[PDB]
Amino acid sequence: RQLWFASKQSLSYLNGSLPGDYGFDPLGLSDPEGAGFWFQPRWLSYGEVFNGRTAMVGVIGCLAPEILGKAGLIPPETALPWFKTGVFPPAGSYEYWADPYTLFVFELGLVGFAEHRRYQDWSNPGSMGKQYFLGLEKGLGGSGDPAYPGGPFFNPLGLGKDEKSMWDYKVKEVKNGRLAMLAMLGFFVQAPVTGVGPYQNLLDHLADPFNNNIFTNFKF
Amino acid sequence: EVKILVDKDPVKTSFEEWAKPGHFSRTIAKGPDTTTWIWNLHADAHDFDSHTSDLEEISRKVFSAHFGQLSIIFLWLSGMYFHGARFSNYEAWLSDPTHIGPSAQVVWPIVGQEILNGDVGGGFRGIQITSGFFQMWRASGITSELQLYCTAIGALIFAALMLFAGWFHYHKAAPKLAWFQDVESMLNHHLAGLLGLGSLGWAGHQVHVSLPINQFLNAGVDPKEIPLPHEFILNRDLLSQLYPSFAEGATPFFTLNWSKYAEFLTFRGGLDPVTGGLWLTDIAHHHLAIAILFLIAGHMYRTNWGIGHGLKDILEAHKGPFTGQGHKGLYEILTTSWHAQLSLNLAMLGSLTIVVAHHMYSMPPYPYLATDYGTQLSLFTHHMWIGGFLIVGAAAHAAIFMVRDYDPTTRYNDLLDRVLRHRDAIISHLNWACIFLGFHSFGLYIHNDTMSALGRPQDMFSDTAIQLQPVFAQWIQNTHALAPGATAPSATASTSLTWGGGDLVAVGGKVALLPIPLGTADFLVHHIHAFTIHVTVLILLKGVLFARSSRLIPDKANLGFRFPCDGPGRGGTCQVSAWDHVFLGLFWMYNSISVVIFHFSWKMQSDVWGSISDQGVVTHITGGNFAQSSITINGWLRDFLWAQASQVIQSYGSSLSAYGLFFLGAHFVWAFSLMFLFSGRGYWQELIESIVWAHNKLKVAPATQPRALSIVQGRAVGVTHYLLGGIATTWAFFLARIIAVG
Amino acid sequence: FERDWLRTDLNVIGFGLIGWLAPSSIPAINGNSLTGLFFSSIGPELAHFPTGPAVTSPFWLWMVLWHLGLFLTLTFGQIGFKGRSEGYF
Amino acid sequence: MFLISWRGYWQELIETLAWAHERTPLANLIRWRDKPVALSIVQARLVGLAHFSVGYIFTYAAFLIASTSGKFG
Amino acid sequence: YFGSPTNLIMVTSTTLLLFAGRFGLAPSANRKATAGLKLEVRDAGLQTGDPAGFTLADTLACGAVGHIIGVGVVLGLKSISVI
Amino acid sequence: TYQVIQPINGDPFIGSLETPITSSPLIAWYLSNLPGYRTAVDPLLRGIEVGLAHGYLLVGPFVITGPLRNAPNHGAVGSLGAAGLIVILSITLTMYGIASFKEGDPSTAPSLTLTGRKKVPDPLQTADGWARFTGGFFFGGISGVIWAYFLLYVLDLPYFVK
Ligand code: CLA
Ligand code: CLA
Ligand code: CLA
Ligand code: CLA
Ligand SMILES: CC1=C(/C=C/C(C)=C/C=C/C(C)=C/C=C/C=C(C)/C=C/C=C(C)/C=C/C2=C(C)CCCC2(C)C)C(C)(C)CCC1
Repeated sequence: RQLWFASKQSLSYLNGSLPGDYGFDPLGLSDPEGAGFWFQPRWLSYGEVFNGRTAMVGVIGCLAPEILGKAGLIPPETALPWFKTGVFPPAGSYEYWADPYTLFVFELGLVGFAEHRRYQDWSNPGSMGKQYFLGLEKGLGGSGDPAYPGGPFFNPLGLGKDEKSMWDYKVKEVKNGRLAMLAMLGFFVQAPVTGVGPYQNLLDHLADPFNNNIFTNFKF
Repeated sequence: EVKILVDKDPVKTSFEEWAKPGHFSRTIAKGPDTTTWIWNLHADAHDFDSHTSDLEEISRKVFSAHFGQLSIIFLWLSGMYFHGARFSNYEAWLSDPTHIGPSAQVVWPIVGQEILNGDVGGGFRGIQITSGFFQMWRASGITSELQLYCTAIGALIFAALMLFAGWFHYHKAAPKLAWFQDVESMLNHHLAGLLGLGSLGWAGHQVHVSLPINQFLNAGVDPKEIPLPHEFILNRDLLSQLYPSFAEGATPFFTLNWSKYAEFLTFRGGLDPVTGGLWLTDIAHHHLAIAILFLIAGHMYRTNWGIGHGLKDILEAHKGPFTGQGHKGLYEILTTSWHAQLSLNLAMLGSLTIVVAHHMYSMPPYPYLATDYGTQLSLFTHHMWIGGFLIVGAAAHAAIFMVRDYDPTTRYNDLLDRVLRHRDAIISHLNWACIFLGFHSFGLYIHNDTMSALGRPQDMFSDTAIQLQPVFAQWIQNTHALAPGATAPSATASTSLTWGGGDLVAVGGKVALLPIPLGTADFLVHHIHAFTIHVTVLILLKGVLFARSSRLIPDKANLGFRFPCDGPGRGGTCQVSAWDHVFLGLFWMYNSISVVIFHFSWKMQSDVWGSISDQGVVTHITGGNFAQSSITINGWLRDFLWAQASQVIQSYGSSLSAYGLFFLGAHFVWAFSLMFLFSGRGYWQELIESIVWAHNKLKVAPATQPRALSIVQGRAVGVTHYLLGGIATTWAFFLARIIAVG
Repeated sequence: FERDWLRTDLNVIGFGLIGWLAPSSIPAINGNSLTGLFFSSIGPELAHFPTGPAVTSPFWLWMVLWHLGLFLTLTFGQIGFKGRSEGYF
Repeated sequence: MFLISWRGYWQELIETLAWAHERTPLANLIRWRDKPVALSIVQARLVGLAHFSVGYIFTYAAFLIASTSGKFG
Repeated sequence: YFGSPTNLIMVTSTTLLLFAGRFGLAPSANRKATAGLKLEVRDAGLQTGDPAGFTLADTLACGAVGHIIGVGVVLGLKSISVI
Repeated sequence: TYQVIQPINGDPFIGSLETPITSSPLIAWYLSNLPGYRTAVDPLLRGIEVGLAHGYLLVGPFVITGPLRNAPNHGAVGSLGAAGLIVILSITLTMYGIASFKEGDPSTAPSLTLTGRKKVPDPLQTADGWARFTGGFFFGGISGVIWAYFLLYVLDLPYFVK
C-alpha cells in the first residue's frame, strides 16, 4: 500500500481497514490508546466522511451562481460570489423573503431536528427506528455503521450490493471529500486576498498567468 | 511517544459528597467531636497530596482547580468591563483625560453613604479608581461604552467555558499521569503557542486597531468621529493616509524590505510628548519581535521527531570538579514533585512581578498614566506586595518538598546532597552578612539622628557633610544616557527619561518623568533594602535547609512540615518547623516591602512629580525635601509620616472619608493581631473552661466541645491580621494623600 | 586535599590570552578595536596620575568589556582542556 | 521580637554560629567558657515585657513633657 | 525581483542547509549530536521513501532555519550597504 | 572523575570540609607564618608583632574620622584615641587570660599535627604564655601608635590621605 509520511505509531493502528488509508497521521490523532470523546478512531473517520460530504455540496454551492450568471441563465442580481450573498454582511447582502436572522432560526430548527436524530444513531445504533416519527422511522433505523446508514431514503438506488463495489465507492467518496475540503479551504483563503469570487479568480489566472498569483497578490 | 492519554468517567458527578463534610480525608470524614474539627476541615481543603498518595489523582485535581481559578478570573474581568460600560465616566474622560478623574463605582443612597460619590469631573459623581483601566482601554483603542459591554459578555462566556472545562476534565476525560509528565511538549506549547501567538495577535491588533485610533486621538479629533476599528480593515485607503506604506501591502514583508514599514514600526525610546507614555509604534514593534523570538524558542525540545533537545540530556551533561555528578537526577525530581515546581514557579513569578513594578513607573506604557500619580503609586505598591507574597510562598513550598517528597534512596541528586552537607557554612555566612548590613545601614541613620540632636550637622552622612555617593549607579545612569549615540545608534532616545538625558516631559501642566538624581540618601535606602532582603532570605533559607533535621532535633522530618514544637526540652523547642520559618519571614517581607514603597512614595513626591507653569519652572509636591530629611529617622517620622498623614486624618465629611475609616480599622486590626501573637492557648482553654460551666448551668452547653485554637493556628491568625492591618493602613494613607494632593 | 587543585597547565593562559587578543583586535568598531580602544584609553588616564579616572570617562566601559571577554576565553579554555581528557564532552 | 519569635529558631541559628567560630582561623585561639544557648522560654517573655514597658513609659514621658513644655498649656 | 541579490541569498541559504541536512552534515531526525558535536545514528521510525532517510520533519526544519540564516544575512548586508 | 572538595584530614565524620579556601598550599603557608600560629617560639615576641601591626593600623580611623578631624591638633588627638583603644584591648586580653588559664595547668593546645605526629603544645594556651603575649601586645601596640604618629605628623611625609 502506498504510504504518505507514515510513522511507526501510525502504522500500528492504520492497517488499510478504512477507505483512503495511506498511513498518514503525523500527529497520532487516531491512536486507540487512551482515546475518547472527540479524539477517538471511530469518531474521526465519521467526522472526515461527514465533513467531506458537506464540502462536496458546498463547493458547488459557491461555484454555481457565479458560473450561471457569467452566462445568460440566471438574473445578474442573483449571481453573486458566495461571500456576497448575506453570509458576510460587511461584503454585502441580498434581500430575501425573510430577514437573515429569521432564516437562521428556521434553519436552526430544521437542521437541529436532522442532526440530533443523526447523533442518536451514533450514541444508540438502532434507537431511531423505534419511536414514532410520522412513519419515517421505518426507514431511519440505520445499519450499525454511523457514516453509512443506507435504507429506503439515504440509499434508495441500492448501489454497492456486493462488497467490492461498496469498498470502491467508499474510497472514491472519501477522496472526493478530501479534494473538496482542500478546494473550500482555498476559497476561504482566496476571498480576503483577492477581493473577487473563485470563478473570477480562475478566469483572471488563465488570461495572464504570470501576473495573477500569490506572488502578485502579496499586496492586498 | 507524545500523545493524548485520557481516562473516561473516572469520578461520578453526584451531590452525595457535598452532604458529607470532610469526605476528602480519612480522619475528618468521621464528623466533629470538638471545634478543632471545623478548622481542620478548612486547613486541609487543598492539601491534595495528603488526601491520596496517587500522583495521577493529585495531578487531575490541580488541573481542574486551575480551570476553576481561571473561571473566577474571567468573572472578575467581566465585572470590571461591565462596570466600565455601565457605571463609569470613561466617555467623558476620553475627551479630557487631564482634568477628569477616572471613576467606575457609584454607591447607593443609603444610611448617608452617598457622600462617597465625589466630584470626579465630567458631570459625574462616583469613587475615583486607581486600577489604570481607563488608560489601558484608551491604548487598546476602545472609544465607546458598547465595546466594553461586548467584552464583559465575552468574558462571561469564557468563564462559563473554563468552569465547564474543569468539570469535563475531572469527571469525563481525566488525563493520565503520562500526559502531565510530557514536559518537553508543555514547554514547547507554552513558549511558541501561548506566548508567541498571543504576542503576535496583540501586535496585529495594535498595528490594525490601536495605532490608527490613537493617532486620531492624539491629533485632537473627537472620539465620536473616529472611524470604527473594522473601517480600518474594510477600506485600506483609510489606513494608507496615516501610513502610506500600507499601500504596499505585504510585499515588503515577503521581499525583505522592512525599512519600508518604518512609519509604524520604530525604535524611538523616550515618551510621546502629547501622551506622556511610550510610543505605540515602539510597542507594536516590540511585540512583533517578541513573537518571533518566542516562536523560535518554542522549537528547542524533542517531542516526537528526532530534532530537538532532551531536558534530561542537558541536565546530565552539566557537572564539574566542584559539583560531582551535577544536575543528574533533577529531571526525576521536577517531573514527580508538584511542590518543587510550585516553589520554582512561585519564586520566578514573584521576582517577575517586582521587575514589572519597577519597569512600569520608569517607562509608562499607557497613555496619560504618568501624570495620573494615584494610579502609578497604587500599581507599584500592588505589584510589589504580590511579588513579595509569591516569593514567600516559594520558600514555603520548597520546605514542603524537603519534608515530604525528598528521598535520597530513589531520587538522589548530587547538588542537593552537597548543599545539605555544608548548610552550617551557608547559614553562618548569611548571618554575618545580615549583621554587617544591619549595622552599616541602620546605624548610619542612628549616627545621623544623634549628630543632628547634638547640634553637629557637619558630622553627619549627608550631601553637605561626609558624603556617600552611589558612584556605580551614577555611572550606569550616565552610560544609559549616552546609549543612543554610541552603543544604540539606531535608537533615537534612551529607554527611560530617568537615566539623565537632561529632558523632562510635561503633560497638562504636570511632570511625567525627569532625570532622577542619586545621592547620599539613596545610598542609605538602597543598603537598607539590601539588609532587609538578606534577612528575609536568611529566615526562609534556614527553614528550607534545616527542615529535615538539625543538631537539636535529629529526626525533625517525622514531626511533619507544620508542627508547633517538640516540647520544652533541650531548653525550649518552639517554632522549629519549616512552617514557623515562613511565619516569621512573612513579617520581614512585610517590613522590606513597606520600606520600599515608602522610599518610592517619598522620592516620587519630592524629586519627580509636581507641576510646571508656562514659564519653565517646576514645583514638586514636597519641594525636594528628600535629600536633606530622609537621612534621619526623625525625618521619616516628621516630614513623611506626620506631614503626609494630614490628608487621611482630615478626610471626614468629604468623598475621601472612607479612607480615614479604613485607616482606623487597619490600626485596630493590627493591634488586634498582637493578642494572638503575644499569648498562648493554655490560658485560653482554661478561660473557656469557666464559660463552659456557665453554659452548662443553664443547659446551653453545645455538643461540639469548644476548644482553644491550636498553637499553629494562633500564629497563622496573628500573622494574617498583622499583615492585613499593616497593608490596609498604607493603602488608605497612600490613596488619600495621592488623591487629595495628586 | 590535592596540592595543586587547579592542575595548572601554563599553556591555557597563553592560549586564552592569544585567543582573546586575536579576534578582539579586529577593527569592527568605527575602524577601531576593543583592545585598541582600551589600550588607547589607558594612557590618558595615566597622564593625570595619581588622580583616578572620572565618572564620565570612557575607560570603565572599555575596561569591563575587554576583561569580560578575557576571563570568558580563559575559563572556557581551561574547561575545554581539562574536560576533553576526562570524557566530559 | 522577643514577644513574637520563640526559642527554637534562635537555638538552631546559634548552633551554626558556634560551628563558624570553631572553624575560623585566628579565632580558634579564643574559646568560650560558657556554652552559648538561646534565652529560655520564660526568660524571653520577661525580656520582651521589659522592653515593651520601657518603650511604653519613655515614649509617653517624652511626648507629655515636650508637648506640655513647648507651649506651657 | 528574480535574480536580485536578496533572492540569490535566500535560495543559496535554503539549498545549502537542505543539502547539509540531507548528506549528514547537520543534525536531523536520524542523526543526533553528542555533547562534543559528533552526530550519532538514531532510529526515528518516521519512514520517508528517501534513500538516505531524509524525513519531512527534516525538510521543514532545514527550510525554516535556512530562511532564518538568509534573512539574517540579507538584513545586515544592506544595513552595511553592501547590497 | 576528579573532585576538589574532600573531608577534613580524610575523616568524613568531623564537622568540617577541605576547600581551596582552607587547604590550598598558599593560604596554609600564609597562616602557618603568622605570629598567631608560631607554636615553637616565645609568645612575647609574637604578641609584640601582633601589637605592632594592630596599633599601627588603628591610627588612621581615629585621626581622620574623629570629632576633631578638622582641627590642627587632629593627629595627636587621634593617636591618643588609638592608644586608649590599645589599652582597653590589653585590659580585655588580661581579663580573658586570668579567666581562662590557671597557673599550674598545662597547655590546652592540640598535641598532634594533621599527619598524626606528636608535637609540643603551644605554650600560648597557658597562664604564663598568655601573660607574656598580652604584655608584648601592649608594648607593641603603644610603639606602633607612636610610630604611625611619628611618620605622619613629625616627618610629614607626602601621604595622599593624612
Ligand atoms: C469581581 C466582580 C464584581 C464585583 C466586585 C462587583 C461589585 C458590585 N456590583 Mg457588579 N457585576 C459583575 C461583577 C462584579 N460586581 C458582573 C460580572 C456583572 C455582569 C452580570 C455585574 C453586574 C452588575 C449590575 C447590573 C450592578 C452591579 C452592582 C454592583 C455593586 C453592588 C452589588 C450589590 O449590592 O450586590 C447586590 C446584592 C446581592 C447580589 C446579594 C448577594 C447574594 C448572596 C449570595 C447572599 C444571598 C442572601 C440574600 C441577599 C438574602 C435574600 C435571599 C432570599 C432567599 C430571602 C458592587 C460594587 C450594582 C451597582 O453598582 O449599583 C450601582 C448594579 O446595579 N453589578
Ligand atoms: C498552544 C497550545 C497551548 C496553549 C495556548 C495553552 C495554554 C494554557 N495552558 Mg496548556 N498545555 C498544552 C498546550 C497549550 N496550553 C499542552 C500540549 C499540554 C500538555 C503537555 C498542556 C498542559 C497544561 C497543564 C498541565 C496546565 C496548562 C495550563 C494552561 C493555561 C496557563 C494559564 C495561563 O497562562 O492563562 C492564559 C489564559 C488564556 C490565554 C485564556 C484563553 C484560554 C485558552 C485559549 C484555552 C486553551 C485551549 C487549549 C489550547 C485547547 C483546547 C482543547 C479543545 C478541544 C477545546 C493556559 C490557558 C494550566 C492551567 O491553568 O490549566 C487550566 C495547567 O495547569 N496546560
Ligand atoms: C499559586 C499559589 C499557591 C498554591 C497553589 C498553594 C497551595 C497550597 N499551599 Mg500555599 N502559599 C502560597 C501560594 C500557594 N499555595 C503563598 C504565596 C504563600 C505565602 C503566604 C503560601 C504559604 C503556605 C503555607 C504556610 C502553607 C501552604 C499550604 C498549602 C497547601 C494547602 C492549602 C490549603 O489547604 O489552604 C486552605 C485555604 C485556607 C485555609 C484559606 C486561608 C485564607 C487566608 C489566610 C485569608 C487571606 C486574606 C484575604 C486575602 C483577605 C480577606 C478579607 C476578609 C475580611 C474576607 C496547598 C498545596 C499549607 C500546607 O500544608 O501545604 C502542604 C501550609 O502550611 N502555603
Ligand atoms: C526595631 C526592632 C527590631 C530590631 C532593632 C531588630 C534587630 C535584629 N533582628 Mg529582629 N525582629 C523584630 C524586631 C527587631 N529586630 C520583630 C518584631 C520580629 C518579629 C517578626 C523580629 C524577628 C527577627 C528574626 C526572625 C530575625 C531577626 C534578626 C535580627 C538581627 C538582624 C541583624 C542586624 O541588623 O544586626 C545589627 C543590629 C542592629 C541593627 C540593632 C541596632 C544596633 C544599633 C547600631 C545601635 C548599637 C549601638 C551600640 C551597640 C550600643 C552599645 C551601648 C552600650 C551601653 C550597650 C538584629 C539583631 C535576624 C538575625 O538574628 O540575624 C542575624 C533574624 O533571623 N529578627
Ligand atoms: C532534490 C530532489 C527533490 C527536491 C527536493 C527539494 C528541493 C525540496 C525542498 C523543499 C523546501 C525548499 C522546503 C522549504 C521549506 C521552507 C520553509 C518551511 C520556510 C519557513 C519560513 C519561516 C517559518 C519563516 C519564519 C520567519 C518569519 C515568518 C519572520 C522572519 C523571521 C523568520 C525567518 C523566523 C525531489 C524530492 C523533488 C525529488 C528528488 C530529488
